[PDB]
Amino acid sequence: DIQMTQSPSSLSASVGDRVTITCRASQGIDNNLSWYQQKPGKAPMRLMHHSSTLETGVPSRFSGSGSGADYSLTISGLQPEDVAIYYCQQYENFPITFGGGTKVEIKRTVAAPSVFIFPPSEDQVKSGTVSVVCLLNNFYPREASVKWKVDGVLKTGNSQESVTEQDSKDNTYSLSSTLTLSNTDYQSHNVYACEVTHQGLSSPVTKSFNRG
Amino acid sequence: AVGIGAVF
Repeated sequence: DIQMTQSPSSLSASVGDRVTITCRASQGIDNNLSWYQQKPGKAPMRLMHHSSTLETGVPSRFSGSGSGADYSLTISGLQPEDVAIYYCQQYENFPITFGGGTKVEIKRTVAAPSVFIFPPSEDQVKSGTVSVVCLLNNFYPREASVKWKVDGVLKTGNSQESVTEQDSKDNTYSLSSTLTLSNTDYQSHNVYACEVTHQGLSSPVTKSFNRG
Repeated sequence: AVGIGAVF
């Protein structure tokens, strides 16, 4: 069938920038092309068809161009709510095929994370396994460093991190680091801390708690 | 064309 190749696979740009995404088909598709936008957590919604014909209610900052096998989607003035994956689609032939997608992220000013630490409840303690949670809330850029400290020694073997998708209003991220231990190991130690370094922080921030 | 581009 017709192969659709999108470029770039990812991009980041500031609000108000002009960004361009390209789609190359393995053969000519005679302008039978659509562009779709998929916001985080949502179904895709079509921006335009016939490569350049905008759908009702689609903001004018979106435009399409191209011919033959080569097409482009331009966002003239990226907005904070434009965080999304964008897909091209050909409907020249069956089967319908889509491009691989282009993830669009927003560049914005540095924002320091708000750091919180959550000691396990004692239901957790009764369970056999304990999870200590460190939350980095509403920060930019995505890159951050989280160190776990157990009575002052570093414990990084049994932690795992998860990061939200970029927020569609303030363009920040949030991150969880979860340290998983046995109950006997957890109750054999005394103070637990998470230490966060980020571009927005003048000095590393450490949040701590005393077991018991 | 096919799909949304089909013609009858």
